[PDB]
This record gives sequence, C-alpha cells and structure tokens, in this order.
Amino acid sequence: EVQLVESGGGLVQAGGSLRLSCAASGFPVDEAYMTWYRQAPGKEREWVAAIYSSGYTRYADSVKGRFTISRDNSKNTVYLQMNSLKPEDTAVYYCNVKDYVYNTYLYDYWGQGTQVTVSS
Amino acid sequence: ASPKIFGVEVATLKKIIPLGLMFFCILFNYTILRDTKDVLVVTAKGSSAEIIPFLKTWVNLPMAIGFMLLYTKLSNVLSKKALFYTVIVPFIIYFGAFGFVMYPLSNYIHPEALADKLLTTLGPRFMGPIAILRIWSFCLFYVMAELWGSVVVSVLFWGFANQITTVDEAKKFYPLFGLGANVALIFSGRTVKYFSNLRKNLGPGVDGWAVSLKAMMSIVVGMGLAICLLYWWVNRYVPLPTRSKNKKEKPKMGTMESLKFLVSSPYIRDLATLVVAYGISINLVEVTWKSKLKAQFPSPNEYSAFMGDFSTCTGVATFTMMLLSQYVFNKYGWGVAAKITPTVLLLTGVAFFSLILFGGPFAPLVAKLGMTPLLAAVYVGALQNIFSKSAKYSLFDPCKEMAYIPLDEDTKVKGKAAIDVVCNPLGKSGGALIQQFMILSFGSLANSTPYLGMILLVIVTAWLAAAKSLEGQFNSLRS
Ligand SMILES: Nc1ncnc2c1ncn2[C@@H]1O[C@H](COP(=O)(O)OP(=O)(O)O)[C@@H](O)[C@H]1O
Repeated sequence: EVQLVESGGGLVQAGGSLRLSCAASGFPVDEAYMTWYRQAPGKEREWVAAIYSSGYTRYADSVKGRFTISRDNSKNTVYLQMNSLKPEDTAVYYCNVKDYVYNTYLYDYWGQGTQVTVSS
Repeated sequence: ASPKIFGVEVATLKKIIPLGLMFFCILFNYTILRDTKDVLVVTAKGSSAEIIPFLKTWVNLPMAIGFMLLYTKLSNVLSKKALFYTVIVPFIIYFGAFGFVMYPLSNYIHPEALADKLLTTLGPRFMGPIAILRIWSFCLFYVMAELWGSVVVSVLFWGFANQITTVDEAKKFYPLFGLGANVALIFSGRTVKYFSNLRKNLGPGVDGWAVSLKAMMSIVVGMGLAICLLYWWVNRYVPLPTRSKNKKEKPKMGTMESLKFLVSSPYIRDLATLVVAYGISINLVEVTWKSKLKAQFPSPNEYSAFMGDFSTCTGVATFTMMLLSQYVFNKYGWGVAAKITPTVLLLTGVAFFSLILFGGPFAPLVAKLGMTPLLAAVYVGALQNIFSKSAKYSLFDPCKEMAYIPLDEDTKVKGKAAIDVVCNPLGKSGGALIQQFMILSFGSLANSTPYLGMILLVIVTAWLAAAKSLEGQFNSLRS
C-alpha cells in the first residue's frame, strides 16, 4: 500500500530553479529514509540526494550546494529544491523510500519519476 | 563565649556555609554540563537521540568503570586534599579547553565523510552507532559531563562532606544542601537559557552556538574554580575533625575482590538493584523523550534554551518536593518513600508512552491546549522527567543515603562510590542496551515504543519487589 508520486518536473533555462515534490502514501515520511535519484537516457540511474528520519541530509558532489532535500511532515511530502540548474541536470528524477541493513533490502519502493529538462 | 548566629554555632557555620555553597557551585556546573552534553550529541549534524543508547553503553559505561579503577588507584597514592584537585582540576581544564579550543576545531577533527560512507554502506538503522564516530569529540564531552555528576556531585563532594561533617550535622544540614543546590538549577537554568539566546549580532558567519558554548564553559571554569577556592578555605581555616575509626587499617591491597566483598552483602545487593532499576526505567523513557526533543528543537540553541527552561523547572519542582519529603518520611516510612519514586516514574512513563502510542486519535485535547502532537509529547516527557527526577532527588537519594547508616565506615566509602560511579551509568547503560537492541532490531526507536512500556513495567515491578526486600531488611535491623 506504499506509493510515491512525483511532481514539479518541467522545462527551465540554465541557471533556473525547480522544486520536485514527493507525495507519499502508506508511511510517514519522518520515519523513513527518503532518496532522490536521477536517470538520463544512455546513463545508469544516479543517486542525487537523501534525507534521513533524523532530518540529516546527504547530497551527491555533482549537486552538492545547488540541491536541497527536505520534507513536510504535515503534508507527508519530500521536496527536492534544485537551484542553479545546469543542462547536465536533465534526467528523470525518482523519489524512493528504502530500508536495508547491510545488503539485505527490507523494502524498496520507487516512484514513476518526473522529467526535468534544462534548456540552453 | 562562642556566638550562635541564627541558633547555629559560628564554628559549624564556617563548615556548613562553604559546604552548601560548594554543592551549589557543583550542581551549577552540572546543570550547564548535563544540558550542554545533550545539546551537543543530539543536535549535531548526522546524529540523533539514538546515539544516547550507544553513548551510554559503549562509551559512557566503560569510561565510568575506567574512572572507578583510576580513582581507586589514585586514592592510595595521593592525599585527601590532592585527590580532590587531581580529579576536579582536569575537569576544569577540559571544559575550559573545550569551549575555547576543542569545539571550534570540531569541524577539522570530526570524520564527517568516513561516517557518511559507513551510513550508506550500513544503512539508516545505524545512524546512532555511527554517530559516535562522527562527533567523537562531542561524545568525549558527553562522558566528561556525565562523570561530573557521578564523581564531583556524588564521590568528590559527599566524600569531603562526610569527612569534615559529624553525624549530627549530617542529619541537620544535608537536607539544606539539596535545597540550596536546586536554587543552583534555577539559576544555572536561567544561565543556560540566557547564554543560549542567539545574540543575532553578526547573524551570518560566526556560529551562534559557538559563542553560546564558550560563555557557558567559561562559567563552568569560573564556578569550578570557586569549588577549588571553597575547598582550599575549609581545609585551611576550618578544623578538620579527623574522627577516629573503629576498624583497622589492614583493609587494603584490594583491587578486584573489593567488588566481591561489595556483592557478597545481600544489603548492597538490593541497594544496587534499586540504583539500577532507576536508570533502566529513566533511560527507557528519556531517550524517547529526547528523540521528541530533537524533533521539536532541531537547532542547538533552541535545544539549549529548552534545556535551560527544563533545568529551572526541575530545580523548582525538586525544591518543593525536598520540602515535602521531610514530612512524607516521618509520616509514612522508608518503605513508602522508597515506593513513591518507582510508582511515580512508572505512572509518568506509561502516561508518556500512551500519548506517543494512543494520543494520535486523542489529538482533540492536544489541539485544545494549543499544541502539536510532537510539542504535547515534548511537554509530557518533560513533566515525566521533572516528576521522576525530583522524586529521586527528594526521596530515593534520601532513602539511599538513609540505608548506608548501619554499615562499616570503610565499606560505605568505597561502596557508595562504586554504587554511584558504576550503577548509575550501569543502570542507564542497561536501559540503553535494551533500547539499542530494539533500535537495531526494529529499525527506529519509534517502532520500539510499544515494547518500551512492557519492559518499563517489568523493571518497576522488580524495582518495588527489591525495595520491599530491602524494606523487610531495613526494618529488621531495627525493632
Ligand atoms: N538537581 C539535583 N538535586 C539533587 N541532586 C542531584 C541533582 N541533579 C543531580 N543530582 C545528583 O547527582 C547524582 C548524579 O546525577 P545523575 O547521574 O545525573 O543522575 P540523574 O540523571 O538521575 O539525575 C545523582 O545522585 C543525582 O541525584
């Protein structure tokens, strides 16, 4: 019954800004380990950002400083604020709730993704 | 023609006034330290309140055992005067150095990158245990702030108190020592909140919590030096009784079977049972409460201001209830006063857990009081700890120290040093071990709160079953 629906993706110019939204159902986002991935055609799926139940945030080096992952408890939503968008940020962004211990994945729920395109 | 100001001799006044003023300064520092140590490890980046279950068992527990062995080894190489300074001066140097030197350098010495690699390779359940390696310097401050309350409050002070004070003065002025040292909590709590309020001067750049932490650690040194000056005065201008002992000096050469002697007694076997049951239960409730605290106050300064307010409230409640105890004891008895603390802790803990569990549906009243469910949990847990800990300081600690009277004069000295140093950390580490097993088994601590309540009832129902065992034996060394 766990579902993740993504929104906010669209066309922006280089250097613009977007805010991807992750509406979650079936679990509270404050108790979950939430991540944002991105996948561009021709490349493998790349991890972008991650937020923990403690509120601790981790970012990839290619997005560190420009992207910011957060969450709204009341709305049960996880946000990815993407600032200073480069044309290399064009990909399908996937929001993912996940749990694992060392290599045993207890559960792994993905969204259907949202397309982000940065023009030039 | 010795004067008797206020009906009390001016020779005893020179002994009691600087002694309750010292225990004021001792609990003034601890109120700053035990508040800051939670602000430091809970509100750090990459850490949560789930570090506390792992801090207390793997870091705070063996360092308390390590200090016990060092303090016992130091007791037979240094004088009584020198033993006080060589224990309390390193504390003063550390906390002063931490404020001015070690905290600004935390960004350089904290392995935030290696820990983020462990967090991904090992997953979300292990944020707590990994957080010990992220902020290890803040974890060292935690154990030193924990050792201040266990050694300076309990071992250093009461060791010096029970030495210069006779049995008659110890029955008259010890209750006043707790009263005046809760005014310390009221004043140091106001001190913690005042110096936690972000100046907002130089909003960018300088860390707001860094200037806060330096001002407080300066007071810890200044109020800590006052302990050393108040100690130099009583030892130079107050006649030390040097009361004659009854036992021989031959009890010595004991480093490993001193513990066997202390465990052979079925008396200490129940004293320790109580001192562990409290600490197991208090941990089981307070780690969850502090998780709620981190959820509510994420910045170090918000958390520190709340801890100052909470310390002031704890001081006022403990003052009131140390006034009420000197009637509860006389009217009811040691056995009833030893029942109050376990029962109040159990009821407050189950009320807190039945709000974390069964309060979501009962959100109407939470909104009625103009609060969020998280803020309601924060305040209910704050009242839990206020009531439980004031109950402790006012009846359980009096019940504890009212049970060492019918013993030898050398079993007590190194026995209630042992009981404190490795039974308060031991009890809190048992509770922390329970909570950390449940963290590594169920994921988060929020998934473990239904089982925290069942274990809370089991520890309390043995807490009472061990108080009665000590009651039926505290009564049988009397008519
Ligand atoms: N406000 C206080 N009033 C009286 N005693 C205190 C106070 N705070 C701490 N103490 C004593 O300091 C000793 C060590 O404190 P601590 O280990 O922090 O225990 P606790 O956390 O249960 O208060 C305990 O015996 C405690 O009773």
